[PDB]
Amino acid sequence: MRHYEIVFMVHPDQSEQVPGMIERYTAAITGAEGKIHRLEDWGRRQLAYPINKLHKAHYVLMNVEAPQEVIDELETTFRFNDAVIRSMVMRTKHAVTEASPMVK
Amino acid sequence: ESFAQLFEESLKEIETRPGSIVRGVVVAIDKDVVLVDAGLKSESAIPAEQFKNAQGELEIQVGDEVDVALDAVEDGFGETLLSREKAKR
Amino acid sequence: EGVQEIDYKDIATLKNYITESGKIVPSRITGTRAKYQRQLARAIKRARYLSLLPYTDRHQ
Amino acid sequence: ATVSMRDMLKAGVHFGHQTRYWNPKMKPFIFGARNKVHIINLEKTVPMFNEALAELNKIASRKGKILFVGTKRAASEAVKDAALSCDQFFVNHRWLGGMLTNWKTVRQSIKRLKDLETQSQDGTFDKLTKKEALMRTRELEKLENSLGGIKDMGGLPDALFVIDADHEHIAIKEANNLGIPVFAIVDTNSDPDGVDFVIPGNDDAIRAVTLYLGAVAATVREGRSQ
Amino acid sequence: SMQDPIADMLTRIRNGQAANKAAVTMPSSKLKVAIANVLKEEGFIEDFKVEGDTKPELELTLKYFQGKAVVESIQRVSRPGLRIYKRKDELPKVMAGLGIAVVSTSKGVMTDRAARQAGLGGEIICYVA
Amino acid sequence: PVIKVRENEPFDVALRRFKRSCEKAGVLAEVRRREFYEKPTTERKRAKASAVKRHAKKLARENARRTRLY
Amino acid sequence: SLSTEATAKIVSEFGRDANDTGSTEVQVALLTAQINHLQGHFAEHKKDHHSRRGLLRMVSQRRKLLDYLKRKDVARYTQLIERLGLRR
RNA sequence: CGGCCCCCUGGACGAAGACUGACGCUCAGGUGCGAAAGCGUGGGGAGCAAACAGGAUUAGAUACCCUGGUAGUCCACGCCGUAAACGAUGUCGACUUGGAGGUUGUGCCCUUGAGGCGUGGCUUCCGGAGCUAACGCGUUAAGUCGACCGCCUGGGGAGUAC
Ligand SMILES: [Mg+2]
Ligand SMILES: [Mg+2]
Ligand SMILES: [Mg+2]
Ligand SMILES: [Mg+2]
Ligand SMILES: [Mg+2]
Ligand SMILES: [Mg+2]
Ligand SMILES: [Mg+2]
Ligand SMILES: [Mg+2]
Ligand SMILES: [Mg+2]
Ligand SMILES: [Mg+2]
Ligand SMILES: [Mg+2]
Ligand SMILES: [Mg+2]
Ligand SMILES: [Mg+2]
Ligand SMILES: [Mg+2]
Ligand SMILES: [Mg+2]
Ligand SMILES: [Mg+2]
Ligand SMILES: [Mg+2]
Ligand SMILES: [Mg+2]
Ligand SMILES: [Mg+2]
Ligand SMILES: [Mg+2]
Repeated sequence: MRHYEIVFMVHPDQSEQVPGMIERYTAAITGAEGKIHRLEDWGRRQLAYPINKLHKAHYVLMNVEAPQEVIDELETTFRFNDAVIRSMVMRTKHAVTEASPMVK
Repeated sequence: ESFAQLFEESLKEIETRPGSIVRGVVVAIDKDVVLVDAGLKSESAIPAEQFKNAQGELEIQVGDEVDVALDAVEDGFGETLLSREKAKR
Repeated sequence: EGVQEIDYKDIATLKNYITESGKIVPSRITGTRAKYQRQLARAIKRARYLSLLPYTDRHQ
Repeated sequence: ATVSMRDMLKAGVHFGHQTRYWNPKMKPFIFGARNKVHIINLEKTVPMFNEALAELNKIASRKGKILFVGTKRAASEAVKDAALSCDQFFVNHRWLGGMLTNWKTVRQSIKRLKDLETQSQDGTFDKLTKKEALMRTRELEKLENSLGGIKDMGGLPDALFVIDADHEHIAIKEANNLGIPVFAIVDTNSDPDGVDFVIPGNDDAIRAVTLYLGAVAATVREGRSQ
Repeated sequence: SMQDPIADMLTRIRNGQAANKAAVTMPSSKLKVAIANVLKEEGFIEDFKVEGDTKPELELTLKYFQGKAVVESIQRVSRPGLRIYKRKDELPKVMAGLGIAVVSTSKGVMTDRAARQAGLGGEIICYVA
Repeated sequence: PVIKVRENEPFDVALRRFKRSCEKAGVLAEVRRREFYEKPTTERKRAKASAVKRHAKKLARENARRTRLY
Repeated sequence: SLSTEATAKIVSEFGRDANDTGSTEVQVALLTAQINHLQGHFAEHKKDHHSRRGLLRMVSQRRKLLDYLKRKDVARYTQLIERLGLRR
């Protein structure tokens, strides 16, 4: 199992659906026996540059231990859901089960 | 017949050769320059500029063991960087 | 601090290693070690991708 | 007459140069390296120095003309003092290229200098339009400064005691070409290959330089006295 | 690859002489030991010393006289690429008999003069002058 | 290269600051470089030449200046 | 490449003494497994020339080893090439 | 070979050990990889730009300069198989004074903080002996040697003809 690290930015108008989305992703990972080492809703945030002409995207961070097949499925979900503006899944060696610097 | 002992006693008599300061006797007095001995590889012809008083006449004559800053040894011909290290703190 | 790896989420440090215009500062000026410099550059690029840092000092 | 180790240590002969500037032909004459500054092996130095002194003494005894070559502005005063103390010849300012190899020419220069000095001083004529006195004086000073020590040497020297081999490399080379024994002080940066009687030691430090002069002077005096 | 150990040894000796090294060390072999012994006997080196049990190292102590190398020249003759064998009447005289030629004969490795006296030829290993 | 003219700041001073900022950014130099297509070989050559030039000059300066100049 | 457990298993199978990682047969087995694994990759990625270079190197080394086995001890060679199913 | 991310994957390097036990080096024929231009079939085509057109310059200007501009440059899969494909320096191994650096490992030491002393690997410059026609190379040799291969034998004709 590969330690991943997902960060996805959601359209601020879809901010009310965000807790549910986190729950869904977690549920799927668990279903596939995937551990979830940290999960931080960073909330609404001012973009350093406007993406698709809109500002203040809702950032979620999620460091996860899962298989790569399930990661692929998650990525597909991100790409097709018209709510999450950007995503980035990036492999890591060690699960960084520690609070993020902005929360810290 | 034995060198380690004498050399290491001369060493033990060094305050700090590497980094900060050692005392030393004047070798001569010059114009805007004072030559102070070091006991190291050479002698420190330090500039007397840092010893400039307000009234223009210098307060270092032949003899003083001034607090010359004896660092930066062996710059080719000798050693000289400063002489007001301890005289400023 | 002897950090193991510079973090792209750690913005303040990055903000110290990008100039006003958003360009990455040369290793000569910042004095960073080469290994760290490369790591830092990668982190900055990632942040820019995630709109945590800006690509350029332009309007917004 | 030999030199003691305590005296040598006090003088500061043991210190050498930085490790980046040493010459590996001087790599045998090194004990260790304290604070990126070479330490010369005084154990190998002292016997060698003694041998050199003995040879010098012997030459003096057979009335050898020693030449003390030293051009460092720190050691110029000292070398001159030593030479005059033991009535020997010296070169405290720039060694003229081909002083020994082109001796018949530096001889011509010497003759000219002698004539100028004699007229200037013993002549005491003074009248020369003023221009001649200023120009002549300048010329006389330059010649005296450059060749004043070797003016009385008459011919070539029978031995060459030399302060620092790297600084006074030209002199050593000249000596080698003519074939004259060399007694060189050789710091760690210097090259010892041309030197016949290598003396490991600190060419730079004044106390050390003075010590070298004094010992050599004493031995030459003893030899002459015989 | 290392393809000629004797050649390597000869090279080591030459380089040591050049660089004024007191002793030269290399992996010991039986042939090497014999060669070293011959050299010592003829007086081109001061001594040799084999040292170790599992993989022993031959250490030759080189010879100096007036600042210059005693072994003025030392050339391999027979080599893996081209073996040289001579008959007793064809045995070479190195430097007109002053230098020696190490020849491996039926009765062991010996100098050329000794081989000639005996009356037998062999592989001419090297010249030394 | 954003600049804002401060309250009761002279114009000339503001301009000077702007020029300085531009110089730090190095915008003009970049445009000049991108004016025509430099071949990769040429770019490599220029970089190599610069490296050689700098090293040689520095060596000459550090060394070379330990002699009687007059 | 090849996973650690797989390598361990191979060593255990063909190794005279389970810590005999260097034995010729074991070496051949390890190379063979790696080669077999990489076939799928190269079928997929025909232009991965650098990787195929590595594969070629592995094949050459294995061949050299096999030849050595043949010359040294024939029975072992025959048994090994029967176990692994290598052409000749 | 140059944005970032994921998936598959080859090599190099260090550390301690353990294992096999000469299994090695080189290699004619042979086999593979091989910039750019070029060729085939199918896509793509913003920018640049052989050919081409017009405008300048000039005695002329089938060029340099200017405005345009098609193959091509890009993608897929085949072919071609050459370059100043250069370090104008074959591969492998051993030995021989040094200095200042860069990069990436690694051991201990009080990490007095980015340090101190080692020990590797790759790499840039300077330089000694030696070598060289000289220029220069100089522990990454063009120094001292060993193994194997390729190549040269006056300039042109000619890397041309068959
Ligand atoms: Mg890899
Ligand atoms: Mg084994
Ligand atoms: Mg061929
Ligand atoms: Mg092409
Ligand atoms: Mg095409
Ligand atoms: Mg068609
Ligand atoms: Mg088409
Ligand atoms: Mg055009
Ligand atoms: Mg165009
Ligand atoms: Mg052609
Ligand atoms: Mg060709
Ligand atoms: Mg090329
Ligand atoms: Mg050529
Ligand atoms: Mg060629
Ligand atoms: Mg090969
Ligand atoms: Mg490499
Ligand atoms: Mg060089
Ligand atoms: Mg021909
Ligand atoms: Mg002919
Ligand atoms: Mg043809």
